[PDB]
Amino acid sequence: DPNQYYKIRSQAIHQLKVNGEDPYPHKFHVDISLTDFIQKYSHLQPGDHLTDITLKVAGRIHAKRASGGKLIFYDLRGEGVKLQVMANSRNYKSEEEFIHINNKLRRGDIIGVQGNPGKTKKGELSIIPYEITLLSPCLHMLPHLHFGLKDKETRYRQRYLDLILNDFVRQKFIIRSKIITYIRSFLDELGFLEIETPMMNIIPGGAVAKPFITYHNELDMNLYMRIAPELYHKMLVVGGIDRVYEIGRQFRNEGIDLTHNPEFTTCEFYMAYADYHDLMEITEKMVSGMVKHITGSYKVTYHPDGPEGQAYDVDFTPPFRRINMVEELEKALGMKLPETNLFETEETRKILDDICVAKAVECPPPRTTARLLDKLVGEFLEVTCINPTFICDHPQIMSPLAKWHRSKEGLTERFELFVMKKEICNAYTELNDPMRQRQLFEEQAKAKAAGDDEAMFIDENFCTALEYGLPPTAGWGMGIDRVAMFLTDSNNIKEVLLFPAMKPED
Amino acid sequence: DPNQYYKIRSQAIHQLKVNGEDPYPHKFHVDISLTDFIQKYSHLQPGDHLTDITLKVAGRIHAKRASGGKLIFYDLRGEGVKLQVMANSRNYKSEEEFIHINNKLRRGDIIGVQGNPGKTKKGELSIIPYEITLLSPCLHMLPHLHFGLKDKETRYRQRYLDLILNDFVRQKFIIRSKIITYIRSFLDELGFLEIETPMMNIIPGGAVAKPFITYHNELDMNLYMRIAPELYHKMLVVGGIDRVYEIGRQFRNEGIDLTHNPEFTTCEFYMAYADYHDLMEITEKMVSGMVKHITGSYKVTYHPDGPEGQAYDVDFTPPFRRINMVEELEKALGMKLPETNLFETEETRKILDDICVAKAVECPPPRTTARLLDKLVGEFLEVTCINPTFICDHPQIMSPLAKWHRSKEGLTERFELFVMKKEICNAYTELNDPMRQRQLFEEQAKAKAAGDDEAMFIDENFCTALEYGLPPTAGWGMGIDRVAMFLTDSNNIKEVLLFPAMKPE
RNA sequence: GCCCGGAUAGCUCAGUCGGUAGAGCAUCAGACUUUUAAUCUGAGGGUCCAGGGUUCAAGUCCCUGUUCGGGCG
Ligand SMILES: Nc1ncnc2c1ncn2[C@@H]1O[C@H](COP(=O)(O)O)[C@@H](O)[C@H]1O
Ligand SMILES: Nc1ncnc2c1ncn2[C@@H]1O[C@H](COP(=O)(O)O)[C@@H](O)[C@H]1O
Ligand SMILES: N[C@@H](CCCC[NH3+])C(=O)O
Ligand SMILES: N[C@@H](CCCC[NH3+])C(=O)O
Ligand code: NA
Repeated sequence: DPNQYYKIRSQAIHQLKVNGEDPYPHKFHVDISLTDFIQKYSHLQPGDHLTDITLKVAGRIHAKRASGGKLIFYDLRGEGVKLQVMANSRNYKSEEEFIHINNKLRRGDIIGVQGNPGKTKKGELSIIPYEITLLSPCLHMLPHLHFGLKDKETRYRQRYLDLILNDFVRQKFIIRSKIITYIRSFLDELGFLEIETPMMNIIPGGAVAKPFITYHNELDMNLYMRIAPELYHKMLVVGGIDRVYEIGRQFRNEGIDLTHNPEFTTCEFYMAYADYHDLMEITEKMVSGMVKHITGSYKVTYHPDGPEGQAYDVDFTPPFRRINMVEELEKALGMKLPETNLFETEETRKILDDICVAKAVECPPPRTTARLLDKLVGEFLEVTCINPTFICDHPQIMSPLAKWHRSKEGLTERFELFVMKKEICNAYTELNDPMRQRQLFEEQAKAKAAGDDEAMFIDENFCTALEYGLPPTAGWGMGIDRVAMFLTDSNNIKEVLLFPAMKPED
Repeated sequence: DPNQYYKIRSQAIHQLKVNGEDPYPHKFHVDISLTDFIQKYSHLQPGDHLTDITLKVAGRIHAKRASGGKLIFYDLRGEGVKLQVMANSRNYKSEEEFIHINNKLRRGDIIGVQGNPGKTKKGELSIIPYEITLLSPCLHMLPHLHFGLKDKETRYRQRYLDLILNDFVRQKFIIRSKIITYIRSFLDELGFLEIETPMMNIIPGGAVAKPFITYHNELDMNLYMRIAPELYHKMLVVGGIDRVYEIGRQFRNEGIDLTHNPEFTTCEFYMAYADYHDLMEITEKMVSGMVKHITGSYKVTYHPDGPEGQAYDVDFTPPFRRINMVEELEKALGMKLPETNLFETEETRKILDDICVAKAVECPPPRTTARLLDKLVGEFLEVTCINPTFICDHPQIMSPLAKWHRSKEGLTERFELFVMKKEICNAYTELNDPMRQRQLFEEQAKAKAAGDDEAMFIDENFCTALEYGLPPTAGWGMGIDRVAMFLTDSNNIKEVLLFPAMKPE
């Protein structure tokens, strides 16, 4: 019964509390963890009893078998590993205490065992208890579901239940933490300095992404949540710290879907006296080392549409394949499109749209050249990016805050890393020209951010900082969630998030 | 004058750009870092000139001086280091580009020099330049003062200028980063797991504060920003992860002063099958190891107000002082305050009132015994906690989420680490009882509806999580900003914050 | 808003030609000093999605609907 069981258990616990039987002791001394116990006392043979050694462990019961009136088998489960407890009356303190403690213990209870190691006749590492102490009773029902919980609605809304019933989520979160730690260690070894930029920006920014508007009553003014720490990192680089990095949280006021969250974690770093070609090797080394360290090898098997779908085997050998966008795109399209310098020309946009219509592709109602190309590169180039692949310089239309090409015309010095036909690493070459940056900010604000409103989306403080002299520097960004999904074989962003945002019920 | 200088420099840069030459080169092949350069070539005898290799360094000019018309001395500052360059016509590429680049360069510009290491006979390490390349001109005029900019407004609003002129700011930020790194490493080697709890909640909860309300567009709902990542950690512990930790940002809708900020960073961990007395040693080892590893010794000199005032000396010797709150309060007062058990409602209120009137402690909100006794313990106990000191066994009605004392009654199982008369970290013994927890949450909700503003609402998810069974756990929380303030001899939070949130113009 | 098929113990489903609701899972009680998804025995558990007509007798016919899966606006 869903309701009657809770009421009965609550009444029993209240009765225990009434007659001087506390079910919530303040302290229990866990001498040894379950993992250490299993590692140490696994050398025992079947049917042994190490009566000399007595240790204290604690854990949550996951099963209760009644082989008789005086023999009860519990299954403690902690640290992701199980351990059987064989409660026998003859080895307990007393028969009365044995039958008293066994009555009050059920599945899911948090208990503390104090006993001697050994094994049964069949052979299993078990601790024969001398005195079982209840630590935290479980009032609610714990279902005994084989193969784990499968309803993908209480797994995300009740994460503790998912951790209790399912065991792979702990491995997923451990892998995510290990990824974060590896990134921190690598960037610290390279000499970077970890920083913490403000999350409450006065100016929202000329970005398309909707900001989370917040009101400050003491200063009676509107604060906008952080979208990217880019401007503050570049300000610090102007200040003198040539290498900065930050693995922080960015908030976006967009919808919630399979692979999108209102808040997410991104690792962003900026290094001075470098460029995208300099960061290509760094990204290669970091990604290959992370794949080799988290897993056991460079090979990773991913299921983009669940286990029942197609399994893709990617190889993370350090020599990633590098393809330049325009030379590869023209080949993939099958025809050579007009030169890059004709980006602004309407004729190039019309002919490119003719190509898209000829190849039967779909484009957003805005028919700008940026949309057409981003669609062309996303459905003829990244499709062949099953293995990790570097996409080179992109036209100046898409990336505003990237310097022009060293030799080519109208090409931003930037690169992207595509794995599993998805974008994980983006790296630009910072624009240190104050006049060009000012013009770009003004035009970006006037275009969409301030199309029919006040032109305040420009950051005068950042332009003033750039006026003081920014060294030739290069940035790099990483979406930690995407890498976590790729390394944990997860096709949902909610599988790698501890408490993902969900639509409220009722 | 600064406007005229900006106009002239902007015109000069436009003239530079129009006639082919590019004042913003795309990439400079920096070969060797400035600090490495100094460390490697400090062995040079004054007067040597290694005219056999060429190294390319980069930096920012901060002073120029022409010793005639052929020799020009610059001094680059990079990673907080000094490299004096003596450009001369003889070793340059040729005279014409030499005079051209000397006319083009000014003070504050960011340049890159390719040359040969050496040292003048005076004894100053230098790099003889073969070709000086200008990387980023400085349009504005850098102030020339031999002490660095001192106006607090200019220092905080323009942090890049502070880093450019002042030198201790970089050291302060490095110390803060090392604090965070040491905490992370210690907690990781203890076996903890780093987690990322949501910063947006449907309802407020976690600690007494005023939340930042935000509106969600797609889903018509108000999200309250994170105040403390406390409930989610306990839900995770219920899930099965015994040890968790998180160093993260918390947002508070208070005012802005020299100590408090709208946003700050704190480190919070939770350990299962432990208690506050178990954390009393862990946090002591934390603090002692941090101070030893960062400062270099166990003794710190801290100025409570200004570098010209009294300079207190705080010793972080690992055997800290553990003081009982009630016992020490009685010792300071002498008179025996009636026992915590009775709580003597409407009796001890008068008692504390006579103490505040006689002992002369100001009582702005005289309501409730909580405010009054907090006032007494502030004016009589934490004033002498120069060295780090644990203050344990606080009254129950102080803490709404600390388990009751096992031996005593009416006392909560908690301690606070007071260093330099300020709390840095505190620990709690978690209340795993679901019925008590629901009762206390109901009291908090009643206070929030009428009686309090910082109280939380009823979080039914956490109530269900506690109903599912929470082990006996202990929580610990430290304010990173105050530790950074103490370890960098800073009396203002804005010093340890990269971009402190000042009031607008 | 048009149309198709279901609505059964705490959960998943048989229910047959209408001869009164059962099987499994779950809970509880009992037996079983060596089990491992513990093994049996027993009990409670819905009052047939709601209202009706029909039938000797209606979950097991028909008529109005609500809900669900939806095929469609
Ligand atoms: N709403 C969102 N939810 C999750 N991840 C996001 C969201 N918006 C952006 N990202 C991630 O942000 C990273 C950088 O994206 P971009 O700013 O477009 O370069 C990528 O890894 C994206 O997946
Ligand atoms: N508005 C604020 N700005 C900065 N620090 C604060 C603010 N409010 C509280 N704190 C400090 O942050 C910490 C919060 O409590 P705890 O994390 O338990 O130490 C304490 O050190 C507080 O003094
Ligand atoms: N902010 C960028 C980093 C690239 C360099 C910025 N110019 C990102 O989100 O990845
Ligand atoms: N942030 C709390 C943790 C304990 C949670 C409430 N019992 C502290 O450091 O005191
Ligand atoms: Na049965």
